[PDB]
Amino acid sequence: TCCPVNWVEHERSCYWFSRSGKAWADADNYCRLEDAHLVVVTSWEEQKFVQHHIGPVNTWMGLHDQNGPWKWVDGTDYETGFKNWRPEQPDDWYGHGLGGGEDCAHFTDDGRWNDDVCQRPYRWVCETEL
Ligand SMILES: O=c1[nH]cnc2c1ncn2[C@@H]1O[C@H](COP(=O)(O)O)[C@@H](O)[C@H]1O
Ligand SMILES: [Ca+2]
Ligand SMILES: [Ca+2]
Ligand SMILES: [Ca+2]
Repeated sequence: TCCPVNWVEHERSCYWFSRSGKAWADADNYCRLEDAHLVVVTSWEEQKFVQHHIGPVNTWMGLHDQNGPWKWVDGTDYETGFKNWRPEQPDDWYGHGLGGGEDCAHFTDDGRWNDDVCQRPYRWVCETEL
């Protein structure tokens, strides 16, 4: 009863799943304007719940290394926290030829994470805490 309309409640958090794509910085701005942040996944249980609602689609999360080390957007510690990288990721790939490596994390079609080019338009998930 405390999540906004069209948001999904799960373990004291509210989630909004986009049905359109945006570059990471744009999806980040979108979530912030809803008094929310790009989804911060801290457990296997929260990972399975997000997977259920996104399906087999590349989807941005609130994890990036644009300024150096890996950081979650709300300040949640990366080093000591949950990780679900696909084997061989993050790899900071430059071979896409678009400039730079790969600095934004997204869920891949099977749920496991990948670092990709932040400019790519992907769907995204916003999260707010109750
Ligand atoms: O041609 C390639 N060479 C090396 N790695 C690649 C190549 N294409 C894609 N990748 C890797 O695969 C990731 C994309 O994962 P996907 O979007 O699930 O296919 C990229 O971010 C790179 O890590
Ligand atoms: Ca969370
Ligand atoms: Ca990087
Ligand atoms: Ca990658």
